[PDB]
Amino acid sequence: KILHRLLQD
Amino acid sequence: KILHRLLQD
Amino acid sequence: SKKNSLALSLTADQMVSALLDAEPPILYSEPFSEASMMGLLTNLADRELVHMINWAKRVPGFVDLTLHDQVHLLECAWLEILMIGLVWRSMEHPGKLLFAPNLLLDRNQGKCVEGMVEIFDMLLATSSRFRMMNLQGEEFVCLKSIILLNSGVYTFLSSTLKSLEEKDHIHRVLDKITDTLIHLMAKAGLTLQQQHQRLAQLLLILSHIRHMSNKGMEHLYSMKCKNVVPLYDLLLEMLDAHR
Amino acid sequence: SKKNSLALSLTADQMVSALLDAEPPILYSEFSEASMMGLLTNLADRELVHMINWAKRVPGFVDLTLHDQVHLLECAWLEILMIGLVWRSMEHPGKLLFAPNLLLDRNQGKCVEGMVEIFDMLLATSSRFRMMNLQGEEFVCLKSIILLNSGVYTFLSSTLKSLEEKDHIHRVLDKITDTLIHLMAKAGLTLQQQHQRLAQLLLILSHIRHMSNKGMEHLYSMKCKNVVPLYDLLLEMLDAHR
Ligand SMILES: Oc1ccc(-c2cc3ccc(O)cc3s2)cc1
Ligand SMILES: Oc1ccc(-c2cc3ccc(O)cc3s2)cc1
Repeated sequence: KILHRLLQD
Repeated sequence: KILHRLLQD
Repeated sequence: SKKNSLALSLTADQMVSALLDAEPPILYSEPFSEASMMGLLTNLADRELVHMINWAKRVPGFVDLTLHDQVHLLECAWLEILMIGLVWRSMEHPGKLLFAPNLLLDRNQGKCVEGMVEIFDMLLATSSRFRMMNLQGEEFVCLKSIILLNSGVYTFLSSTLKSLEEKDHIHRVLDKITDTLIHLMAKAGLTLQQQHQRLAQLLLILSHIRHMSNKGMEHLYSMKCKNVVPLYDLLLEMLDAHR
Repeated sequence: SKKNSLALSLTADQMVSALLDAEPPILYSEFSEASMMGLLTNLADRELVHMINWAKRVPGFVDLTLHDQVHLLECAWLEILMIGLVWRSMEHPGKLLFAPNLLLDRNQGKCVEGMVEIFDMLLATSSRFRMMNLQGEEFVCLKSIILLNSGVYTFLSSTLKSLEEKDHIHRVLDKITDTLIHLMAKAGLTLQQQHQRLAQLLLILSHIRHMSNKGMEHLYSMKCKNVVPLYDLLLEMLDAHR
């Protein structure tokens, strides 16, 4: 999930 | 071992 | 189907500038005991992961992918990417590994961690092969982005039309990079035969980096099972993507 | 230092002729977790023996020291079997042709613990080869590139003799690259197309390396769970990795 956060922001 | 014999054979 | 990504329009010189411009910030690390050394390298890795997510977003073509495929590619390639930067950084430090400007470890310092020496030696060997070829930074940056797009490209979790669409796009960016590698080489004066030979010589090194990354993942997994690796969430997260 | 190996004077066409000639013989095979593993492992052990003789006919391999020759086969055997498998499976979508009389379905891999993931990579490799329209002359180049390339950075020896061996290996590797390119120009690819396909074929070698590293892991586990009563040559090769 962190990866996902960083990729969208 | 086996590799050796086969390589020299 | 989307219209062609703008990333396929770039000339060779434009790809190079985009990859140079995207390089992540240089970082500095924060005797050694098994737990203390692994602490330094793991802390460096997790901070570098954060900047790798932003470097990825500036590699041409990467942002065109679905987020899910973007996550797959980072999960598969993160350790190879850190490893290739490491080998790059260490090219001018024979026998040593420059994890950071202020953290140059001797091969023997790898013996302080169970199993690390073998890893260090392959990392060092890669490092000498790059010195032997006089690897250029423009060539290095092309190889790091080929790694990010190629390593996860055959394990996408799907067979949908959309996945064929993504894979085909990833292969076209990969083809632009190849063209960019060939163009750096021609501009450098190599003959055509020299250019084809150097391209293969650099791509074959990618099988060795994949291998270093698979053993490092195993090694990193073991360390996580023996309770040595600090709880770094982004680094921990990425680790589980392989287990 | 040794005088130049005769393998570096071959032309593109002669290199191709020598790798086609050296192809090993086609073999036929002889399900429970133990039973399936029995058939693949039994096929692998027999293939390994013919792999020792295919290796001896790849130009430049016999010039190396016995010790280096041992190292190169130890690092690449699994990738060698894997690439031949993917090749043989290109025209059987969804299946892995271990042998003419032994075509397994993707689901049949679920019969072995941890195998389906391996099959899936294997099948994917296979689809990618179908999509490129991989030719056999290209395939022989790539299987030989795997024999010389995979153990070249791990000799763990820093002797003048070692530098001499690696330099010899990189020169045969360069002859193979040249052959790859010649096949491609002979087929009418454009210069840009030839450089594109050479990269496309070499990057698949990273995936193959990967499949091989997971297969060794899995092979090791199968040996530790006593699911397969592994034979000598195959057991021998597995120990080289662990
Ligand atoms: O820039 C870099 C920063 C850190 C590293 C690491 C290697 C490794 C190798 C084994 C292991 O268990 C953990 C690590 S972290 C590699 C490159
Ligand atoms: O021609 C071939 C014969 C066998 C194979 C194998 C795959 C595999 C995958 C996992 C494992 O534990 C053992 C094997 S053997 C590959 C090619």
